[PDB]
Amino acid sequence: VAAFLKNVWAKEPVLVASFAIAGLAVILPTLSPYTKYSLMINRATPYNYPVPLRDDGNMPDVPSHPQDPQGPSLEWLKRL
Amino acid sequence: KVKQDMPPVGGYGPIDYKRNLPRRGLSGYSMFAVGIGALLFGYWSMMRWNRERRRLQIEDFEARIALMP
Repeated sequence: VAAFLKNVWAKEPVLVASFAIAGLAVILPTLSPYTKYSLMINRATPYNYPVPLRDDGNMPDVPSHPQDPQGPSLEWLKRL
Repeated sequence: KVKQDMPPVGGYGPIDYKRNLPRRGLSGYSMFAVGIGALLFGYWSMMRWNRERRRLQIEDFEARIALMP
């Protein structure tokens, strides 16, 4: 283990470092705290016109006037 | 007269034959430390700038979607 890695890192540093970049590149996306942010960002960019629905006879939320807060808020991106 | 053959007062001073190839001290692993450091800067700044550019992205899509009707 220690001697094996010392010897493969003595002979072929390019290949060892390559496996390091590889493995760390595999694991790190799982642990890091910032992950969810990227997803929520990517979902926060509309490409397609938001299309209204019949309001009356519904449960009130995501209200008419765009200022009325009841809908989702990306303000967390406004300051981050 | 006297003789004009060459040799002067002895020795011509000293001369240095031996090999010399010194002086590079910046290299421990610490070269990695400064390079990898530079990476660690790049990802920081670039992270920031991409966030900003996303902010601009949403703002532009807002221009369009406000236009649509």
